[PDB]
Amino acid sequence: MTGRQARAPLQFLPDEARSLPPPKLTDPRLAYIGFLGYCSGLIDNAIRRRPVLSAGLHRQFLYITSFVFVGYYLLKRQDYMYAVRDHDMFSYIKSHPEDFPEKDKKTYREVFEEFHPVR
Amino acid sequence: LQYGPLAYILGEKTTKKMTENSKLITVDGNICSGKSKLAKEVAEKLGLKHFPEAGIHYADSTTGDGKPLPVRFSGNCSLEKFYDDPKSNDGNSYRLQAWLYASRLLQYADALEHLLSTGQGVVLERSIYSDFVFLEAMYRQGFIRKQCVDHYNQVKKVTVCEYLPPHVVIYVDVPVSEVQSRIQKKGNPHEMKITSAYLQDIENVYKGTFLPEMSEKCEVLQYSAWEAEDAEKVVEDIQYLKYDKGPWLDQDDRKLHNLRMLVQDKLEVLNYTSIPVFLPEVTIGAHQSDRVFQEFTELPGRKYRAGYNEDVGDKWIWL
Amino acid sequence: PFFDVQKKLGVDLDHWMTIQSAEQPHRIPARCHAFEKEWIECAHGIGSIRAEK
Amino acid sequence: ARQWQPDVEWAEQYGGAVMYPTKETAHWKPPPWNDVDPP
Amino acid sequence: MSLVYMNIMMAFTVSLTGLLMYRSHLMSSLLCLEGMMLSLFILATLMILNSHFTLASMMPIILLVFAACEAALGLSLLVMVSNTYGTDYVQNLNLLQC
Amino acid sequence: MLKYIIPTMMLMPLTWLSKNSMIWINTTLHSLLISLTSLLLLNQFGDNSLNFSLTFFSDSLSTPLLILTMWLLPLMLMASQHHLSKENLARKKLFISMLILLQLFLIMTFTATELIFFYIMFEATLVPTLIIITRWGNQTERLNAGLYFLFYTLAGSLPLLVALIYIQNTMGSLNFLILQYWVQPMPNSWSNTFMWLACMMAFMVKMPLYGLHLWLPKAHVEAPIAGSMVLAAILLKLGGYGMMRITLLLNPITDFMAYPFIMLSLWGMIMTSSICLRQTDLKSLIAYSSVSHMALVIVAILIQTPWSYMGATALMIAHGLTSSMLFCLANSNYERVHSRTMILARGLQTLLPLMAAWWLLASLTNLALPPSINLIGELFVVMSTFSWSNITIILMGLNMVITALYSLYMLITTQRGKHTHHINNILPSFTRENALMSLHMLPLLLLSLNPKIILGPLY
Amino acid sequence: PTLRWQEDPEPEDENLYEKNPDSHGYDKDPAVDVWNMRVVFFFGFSIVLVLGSTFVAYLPDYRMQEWARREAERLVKYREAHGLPLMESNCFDPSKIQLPED
Amino acid sequence: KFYIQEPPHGSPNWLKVGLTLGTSAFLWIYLIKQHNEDVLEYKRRN
Amino acid sequence: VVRDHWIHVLVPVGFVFGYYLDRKNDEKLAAFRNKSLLYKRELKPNEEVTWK
Amino acid sequence: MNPIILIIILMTVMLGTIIVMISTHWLLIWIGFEMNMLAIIPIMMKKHNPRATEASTKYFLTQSTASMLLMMAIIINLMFSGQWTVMKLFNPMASMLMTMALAMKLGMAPFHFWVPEVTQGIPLSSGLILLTWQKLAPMSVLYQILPSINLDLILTLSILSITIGGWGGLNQTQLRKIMAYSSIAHMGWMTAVLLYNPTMTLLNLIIYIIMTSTMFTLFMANSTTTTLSLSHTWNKAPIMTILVLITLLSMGGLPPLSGFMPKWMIIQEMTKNDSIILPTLMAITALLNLYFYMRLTYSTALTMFPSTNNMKMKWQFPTTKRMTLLPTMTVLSTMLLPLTPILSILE
Amino acid sequence: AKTLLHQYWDIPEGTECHRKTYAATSIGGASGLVVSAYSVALKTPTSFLEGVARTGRYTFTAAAIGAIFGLTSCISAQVREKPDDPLNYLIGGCAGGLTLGARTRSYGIGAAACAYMGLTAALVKMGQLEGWKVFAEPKV
Repeated sequence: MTGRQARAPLQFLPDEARSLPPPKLTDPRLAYIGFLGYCSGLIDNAIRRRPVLSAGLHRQFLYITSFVFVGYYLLKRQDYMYAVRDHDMFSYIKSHPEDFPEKDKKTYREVFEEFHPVR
Repeated sequence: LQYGPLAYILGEKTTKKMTENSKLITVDGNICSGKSKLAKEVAEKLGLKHFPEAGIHYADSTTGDGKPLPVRFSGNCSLEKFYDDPKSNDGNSYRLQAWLYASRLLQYADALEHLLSTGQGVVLERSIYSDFVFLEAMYRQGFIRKQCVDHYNQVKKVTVCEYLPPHVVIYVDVPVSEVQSRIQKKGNPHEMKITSAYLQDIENVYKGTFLPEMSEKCEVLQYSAWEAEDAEKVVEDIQYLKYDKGPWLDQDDRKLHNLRMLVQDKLEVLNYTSIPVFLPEVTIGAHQSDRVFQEFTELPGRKYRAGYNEDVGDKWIWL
Repeated sequence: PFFDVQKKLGVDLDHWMTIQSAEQPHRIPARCHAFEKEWIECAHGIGSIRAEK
Repeated sequence: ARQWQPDVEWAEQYGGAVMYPTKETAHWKPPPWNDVDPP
Repeated sequence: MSLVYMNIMMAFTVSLTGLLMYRSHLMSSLLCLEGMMLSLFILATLMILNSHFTLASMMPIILLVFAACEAALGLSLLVMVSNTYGTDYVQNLNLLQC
Repeated sequence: MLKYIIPTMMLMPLTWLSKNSMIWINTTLHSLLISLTSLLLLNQFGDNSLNFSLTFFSDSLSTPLLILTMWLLPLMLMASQHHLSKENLARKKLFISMLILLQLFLIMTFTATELIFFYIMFEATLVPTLIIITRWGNQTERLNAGLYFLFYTLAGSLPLLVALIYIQNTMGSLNFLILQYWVQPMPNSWSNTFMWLACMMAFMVKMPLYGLHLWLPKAHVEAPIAGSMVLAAILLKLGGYGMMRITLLLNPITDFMAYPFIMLSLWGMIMTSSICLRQTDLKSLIAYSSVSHMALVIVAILIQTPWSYMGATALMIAHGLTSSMLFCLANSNYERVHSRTMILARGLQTLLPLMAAWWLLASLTNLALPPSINLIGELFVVMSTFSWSNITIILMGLNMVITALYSLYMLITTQRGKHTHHINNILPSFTRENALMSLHMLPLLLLSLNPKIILGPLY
Repeated sequence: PTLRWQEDPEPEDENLYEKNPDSHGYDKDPAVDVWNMRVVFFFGFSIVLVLGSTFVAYLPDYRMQEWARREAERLVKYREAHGLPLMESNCFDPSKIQLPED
Repeated sequence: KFYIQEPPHGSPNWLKVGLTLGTSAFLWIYLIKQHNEDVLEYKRRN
Repeated sequence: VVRDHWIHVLVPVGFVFGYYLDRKNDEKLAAFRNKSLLYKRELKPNEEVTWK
Repeated sequence: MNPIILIIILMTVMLGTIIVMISTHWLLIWIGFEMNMLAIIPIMMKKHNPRATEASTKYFLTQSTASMLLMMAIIINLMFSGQWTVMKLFNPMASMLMTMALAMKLGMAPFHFWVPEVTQGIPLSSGLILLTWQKLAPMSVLYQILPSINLDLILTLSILSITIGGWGGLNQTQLRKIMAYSSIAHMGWMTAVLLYNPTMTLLNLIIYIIMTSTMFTLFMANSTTTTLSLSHTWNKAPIMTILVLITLLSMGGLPPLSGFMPKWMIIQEMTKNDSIILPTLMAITALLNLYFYMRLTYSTALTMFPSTNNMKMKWQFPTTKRMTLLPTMTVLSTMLLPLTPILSILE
Repeated sequence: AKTLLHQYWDIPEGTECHRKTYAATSIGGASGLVVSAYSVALKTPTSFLEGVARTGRYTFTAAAIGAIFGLTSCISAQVREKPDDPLNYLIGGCAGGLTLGARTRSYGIGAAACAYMGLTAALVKMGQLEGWKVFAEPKV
């Protein structure tokens, strides 16, 4: 799926994404990203033979900061993409009444089915 | 990481630490004859450093602490058992030989790095070419099956063919009876139990195969037996010569940069030691390797990158 | 991906070799000029399938 | 130590250039370990 | 349909088969690739001439300069292959097997 | 259910930053506390299920299996020393953390709302078991066993994903209520038949049935005790759990198309009970016993009676306990004598006087002793299948006769009659092994007092 | 002229007795073996098994059984005191049904 | 002490660790200020 | 008592955290508070709640 | 091989891929492929063995005839409706020749006979850069010309690529030929989706490039060409073992590990059409191409082969390379299961 | 190719017989020519008369599989008088597999080819009968 108003620069997030609410701090996805950064720092201390859980706390803090920052911007991009998908979908629902009719909600007083008993 | 490619770009070159003091001189003599005398004399006179003889525990002595590790970790060589009984069924000639090959290769890499880094020039003793002479002679006497000699030939074809040869080789020629008189004036009983035909085959391989395969590359100085304790003659022969053979006449910078990158990070040197061809004398089982590596990590200095190691220091691992 | 730094920087490096009916060096036409002008002005803001139909 | 470990001949099967030798694939010699062909 | 286009595309397929099936030589294969280059050059140039499509007359000259330096690279590789051997056969490349 | 997910995570770095010779006590104590907290779940009432999110929810089928998982963890984590107590600290911590992660994916799998999530956590359960049995298999064909395990369970389990995606995008979401409350009958076409065969055949691979059962015995005789007990109990009863959940769809065509699987399951139940009567390799008898009882479970699931589903879940839980315990006694005898055979380790009535009681009581819970849960399950399956047809009860009772025969032969072979008087290394029974036996048996008897828990949805 | 191995002659059978005669199940540390025995028989039986028996011995009426008893008692008393037969069939009222015709 | 040919690292440098801590504190302060200005923009626009 | 040995406090506090977050999810999913057709009485006696 | 010259040549590889991505004109597409070839030849032959010479020869002949076939397709396109735009073509013959040119360019099963040979006789850095960039850059061009492709072309080449890259691959003990056959299988998996939703193709490209970077970094940390060397790297260091374990099991595509997000999302947006037999065939072949990963893992880190000594000597010297980016790429390549709604990062 | 598989599926099945066997010989001959072209392009059997021998052998075996498949399809459709069930093509694929094993002169290969060719022929029958769009909607 492509443009969708192909003026469209490279544009990592438009100004229209500042209308939807931004992702909160300590949302569980960025907490999972922080845990993944801490596991990255632990295993980085494990690749070289420096001791684990020590001697790299500035690298631990750098990894956590870098992953949480990048994941924050990617989550804002995710929210923008889902918002524009729903906006385009409901615009197409409103723009064409013919193909999407009201279905007759026949209640179960008059809807017949087969039965097929398991004896 | 002290040297890198960015050092080669920002820092100027690798040429201007040359020449006419910085050189590879290599004393090669027969066993219990080519010894610390002439090597330490040219190290005193010429103004040039002296690496020691490549012992068994040179890897123990080149990094960390200077105490030699016990034989469960630096072996299992047992040179005393080789000079006592060189016909065992456990296999103690070739394990000793491949350990000496690793030792000679490590100390030759150290000397090549110290030559390419600032000089000032290095002497070596009983180098890698004398090591394949040792193997060929030990197969002449019939201690090793021929398949394992083929294995060593494969290791020698893989490893040596990326380096540069030494500049000059100071050879010492000593006959058999003088070596036997020296080794029976010395007094080490394990060396008293040596035989003489093995010494004879060392001399015959070390003359007939070695010197034509030098082929005036690694220009030779074949001195006599009593031509020791003679500083002026060897220093005057070294100063009064000029070089034609060998690849050392032009590199110019790029090959020396490749060598300085290769010799640092010494696991690059040691990537080609264990090939393997599964060598039924040599290959350690799984369980022995497990308990030996675990008890090796039980040592206080050896475990987990001794620049960071606790219980010795360093009080800066950030709280 | 079809990145559009081409459009973001505002540099017309690849929009003159591309199609007919552009600005030729001397202001001269092509052989089938007006046919492409009408075809492009037919299929300008169209999503390339009902542009076919 | 009562746990089985693979022997020499269990790793001899992981030799040569191919895994399954047939009547036509015997000449696949293993490659040189230096990746340097001799001149 | 400009009949000369038919025989020039025929010549393209001829040069393509001459590139693909080839015996015991690499210089002839590279020379047939050069002929295929000439075919593409002539075909695109007759198109640009008959269509009066003047601003994109860079296709023939740039096509040919780029594929000419391709041919130069191929000649250097052929010289390296004949340097590490005696000849330059399709034979004796049998090492580095599939 | 998050109150059960997150302390399973938190019990993992416990094992790392607990010190030497203290990882054991902390992990055992805290997993037993998790078992009490797990037993606090049992709230489920009447009309609905209970929803611990739009992500987690518990049917009353999932409750006793979940308590079984969080009860079988500490029992195993104590069961798996003396064959790795001499190994390294790092490898020991890796093994214990691997069992904790396997518990985590099993809880993920048993409280799976969505069938897509169920499939992902199904093969997430599949992942660590290969690593466990291959790294600590203690025999020479553990490679063959783990590899057959892997490719059988994937290559059966894999088009199930395609069928679940097709149901996902032809009927909306895959919550079990909105898969329920909406499910329409699917007529006798051929594409519906292949969708049924994909789903049911994936779980047929997982149970296993007779044509696909050599999957199992290598993965039990060539595996450590932890992988063996978790593999048998929780993985086979998880497969049965999954079939119970997914069989709510495809209502009419199971009568048309479900006859040959009933057939292969019955005749292979008889042939499997016959093959585990004459074998050596003491570990393998319980493996083929498990194949026989889960073929009985498969007959019980594919016939669609509420009596059959109650008997099915009772048979699942009782056989999980019995087969896990009997694996553990087999490992105890293997630690006594490094044999794995059966005709060698004779005697053991004179020596080890207390172990006879556990052998006898486990063999009687395998015998279908009548107040026990095993006979409750087998009895309701026999009632439902005699309602299915008046003629198939011959195979059920013949299974009953041969099951009693091989189980009691397994009793009176190893532990009856004469020590071979050249053994002279066996020590008296430790407190650890008998603590494990008492942790197995006593929940089974206390459920035999009150089995209103383990009867499933149709109580 | 070959051995193909170099490792230890293996194993030594670890008799866990003969250094601790008062030993519980696992290895030769004296204190933590006692702590393991104490924690498995206290926090595995004395607080798990018996308290679990009291917890699932009685709890709210699981799957609505005794409520169903009492509601059925009241409803059978009602439907017997008011003439109509208990459990009239056709649980959905045929006033509220619409059959497709023929 | 204890080390022939003293290790090239382990002895702590003082430019790289300060550079990493400085850029990490800068990156945290930047993302916090970005998030607060985004929340205030969302409440201004809605 | 805490810093003496802090290892045994880990999973009970983890369970208390999980229980707290399940109550937080239940407060988040508090639609249909009195909109069921079956469990629907008038709000009483004091303040605004029937389950939390 | 001065570092300035290497920086220049890598910058030209970057520039060739950028000119492939960025232009709206066919001449710069051809120039980008051609400059990418001319620059990627001297990343090979960084040594001077005849292996690298013959490998660069084979790669040059196949790559160059693919470039000439591309130029033929573009000149047929200008024989028909005449403009140099990167859009829907106007001949099934021209799209046929162009998809066959790009199929030779990035490897399909009638065309893959250069891939294991050229990856055998080169070092690991050259194999890394050729796999990543040479399978990245023409995917952009296929992404741009996707609305005008005959389906039988793409789909026959994709099915055949997956099954031949599976079947060829159960018989190699070399590392590089295993990785090359895995590359062929992933080219097939990306190509089969391309007419249905190309977001899956670009996301599968990202995942495969991160996986291949982790694989070749774990082989750059310790110079190995055969699995026996992998067992000796079991003996020298334990963390390389478990990371070869996890990255091999993520190449296999197992659900809790992050190699399942490419396959399963492809299954989703393949079966929201009415294609079902093609997903089950492709995914049974995805069961097939896991076996050589699994025997690789059994060689490395699950059983333990007996190791030669001089590891006793290698223990004193720690692995003092620099890794390109090993731990970040490892945890991003293997622990990225629950971030599947980063699918929509891409539009 | 598409035109001759359309010639095969143009016939009512049903019975308009030996048109079916002629089209099936065409299918088998085309497939054998494909396989022979690749197997002479990648092997070079040295020499050319042996290449003609290998091409004639492969084409004759594949055409024999096709011919006997079509004959027993026709015979099963005439006997059972039911153009619906795929069991007729099951018998067809098994007959083709047994004649494959007769040509290669190995009985286990013939049994396995019976099983798999019967299953795949029944699957192709059911795909044409119920209607399964292979390879493409290509829409959504």
